[PDB]
Amino acid sequence: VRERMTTQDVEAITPQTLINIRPVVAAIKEFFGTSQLSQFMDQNNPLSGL
DNA sequence: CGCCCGCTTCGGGGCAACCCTGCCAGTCTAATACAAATCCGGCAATGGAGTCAAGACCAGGTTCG
Repeated sequence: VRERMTTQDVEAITPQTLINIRPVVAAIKEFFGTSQLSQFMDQNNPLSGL
Protein backbone atom coordinates (compact mmCIF):
# COMPACT_ATOMS: atom_id res chain seq x y z
CA VAL A 1 0.00 0.00 0.00
CA ARG A 2 2.68 2.51 0.97
CA GLU A 3 4.64 1.55 -2.12
CA ARG A 4 1.48 2.21 -4.13
CA MET A 5 -0.03 5.19 -2.31
CA THR A 6 2.94 7.51 -2.77
CA THR A 7 3.50 6.58 -6.40
CA GLN A 8 0.04 6.81 -7.95
CA ASP A 9 -1.75 10.09 -8.53
CA VAL A 10 -3.90 11.78 -5.93
CA GLU A 11 -7.67 12.27 -6.46
CA ALA A 12 -7.70 9.16 -8.63
CA ILE A 13 -6.98 6.38 -6.16
CA THR A 14 -9.61 4.55 -4.16
CA PRO A 15 -9.47 1.80 -1.51
CA GLN A 16 -10.15 -0.72 -4.27
CA THR A 17 -7.09 0.66 -6.06
CA LEU A 18 -4.69 0.77 -3.14
CA ILE A 19 -5.44 -2.64 -1.62
CA ASN A 20 -3.97 -5.87 -2.96
CA ILE A 21 -5.55 -8.72 -0.99
CA ARG A 22 -3.37 -11.33 -2.68
CA PRO A 23 -0.69 -11.40 0.07
CA VAL A 24 -3.41 -11.80 2.71
CA VAL A 25 -5.14 -14.71 1.01
CA ALA A 26 -1.78 -16.25 0.08
CA ALA A 27 -0.64 -15.92 3.69
CA ILE A 28 -3.69 -17.67 5.11
CA LYS A 29 -3.47 -20.41 2.50
CA GLU A 30 0.21 -20.96 3.16
CA PHE A 31 -0.58 -21.22 6.82
CA PHE A 32 -3.43 -23.70 6.49
CA GLY A 33 -1.74 -25.79 3.91
CA THR A 34 1.97 -26.26 4.66
CA SER A 35 2.64 -25.41 8.26
CA GLN A 36 3.87 -27.68 11.01
CA LEU A 37 0.87 -26.73 13.16
CA SER A 38 -2.08 -27.05 10.78
CA GLN A 39 -2.07 -30.81 10.97
CA PHE A 40 -3.86 -33.41 8.94
CA MET A 41 -6.55 -34.25 11.43
CA ASP A 42 -5.99 -37.74 12.72
CA GLN A 43 -9.16 -39.72 13.15
CA ASN A 44 -9.55 -43.48 13.29
CA ASN A 45 -11.83 -43.25 16.34
CA PRO A 46 -13.59 -40.27 17.96
CA LEU A 47 -11.03 -40.24 20.76
CA SER A 48 -8.05 -39.58 18.52
CA GLY A 49 -9.92 -36.68 17.01
CA LEU A 50 -10.80 -35.31 20.43
C1' DC B 1 62.08 6.11 30.34
C1' DG B 2 58.70 3.17 27.14
C1' DC B 3 57.40 -1.97 25.69
C1' DC B 4 55.64 -6.53 24.88
C1' DC B 5 54.55 -12.81 27.22
C1' DG B 6 50.10 -15.92 29.56
C1' DC B 7 45.67 -15.66 31.18
C1' DT B 8 41.51 -14.45 29.55
C1' DT B 9 37.62 -13.45 27.04
C1' DC B 10 35.25 -14.13 22.96
C1' DG B 11 34.11 -15.92 18.44
C1' DG B 12 33.22 -19.74 16.02
C1' DG B 13 32.65 -24.28 13.68
C1' DG B 14 31.14 -29.73 14.33
C1' DC B 15 28.01 -33.02 16.11
C1' DA B 16 24.37 -35.13 18.91
C1' DA B 17 20.53 -44.03 17.25
C1' DC B 18 18.68 -47.16 13.60
C1' DC B 19 14.44 -49.07 10.61
C1' DC B 20 9.23 -46.81 8.38
C1' DT B 21 6.07 -42.59 6.51
C1' DG B 22 5.29 -38.99 3.63
C1' DC B 23 5.16 -37.03 -1.85
C1' DC B 24 4.35 -30.57 -6.12
C1' DA B 25 6.91 -23.94 -2.74
C1' DG B 26 5.84 -16.31 -6.27
C1' DT B 27 4.58 -10.95 -8.96
C1' DC B 28 4.06 -4.48 -11.76
C1' DT B 29 3.89 1.66 -16.93
C1' DA B 30 3.57 -1.29 -21.47
C1' DA B 31 4.22 -1.70 -25.14
C1' DT B 32 5.54 -0.77 -30.85
C1' DA B 33 8.89 -1.66 -35.02
C1' DC B 34 11.63 -4.67 -37.32
C1' DA B 35 14.83 -8.04 -38.97
C1' DA B 36 16.03 -12.35 -39.00
C1' DA B 37 15.02 -17.25 -37.89
C1' DT B 38 12.49 -20.71 -38.46
C1' DC B 39 8.44 -23.46 -38.91
C1' DC B 40 5.10 -25.40 -41.91
C1' DG B 41 1.87 -26.72 -45.58
C1' DG B 42 1.70 -27.78 -50.07
C1' DC B 43 3.01 -29.24 -55.50
C1' DA B 44 6.66 -31.22 -57.91
C1' DA B 45 11.58 -32.97 -58.93
C1' DT B 46 11.80 -37.49 -58.90
C1' DG B 47 13.41 -42.37 -57.78
C1' DG B 48 13.50 -46.20 -55.54
C1' DA B 49 10.96 -49.46 -53.12
C1' DG B 50 7.31 -52.53 -53.26
C1' DT B 51 3.91 -55.35 -55.98
C1' DC B 52 1.02 -58.27 -59.69
C1' DA B 53 0.79 -61.09 -63.38
C1' DA B 54 2.58 -63.68 -66.67
C1' DG B 55 5.92 -66.82 -67.94
C1' DA B 56 10.61 -70.37 -68.64
C1' DC B 57 12.10 -74.52 -66.96
C1' DC B 58 13.92 -78.71 -64.69
C1' DA B 59 12.70 -82.57 -63.15
C1' DG B 60 10.39 -85.59 -60.04
C1' DG B 61 7.07 -88.42 -58.44
C1' DT B 62 2.83 -89.79 -60.83
C1' DT B 63 -0.34 -91.52 -64.89
C1' DC B 64 -0.70 -94.34 -69.19
C1' DG B 65 0.21 -98.11 -73.97
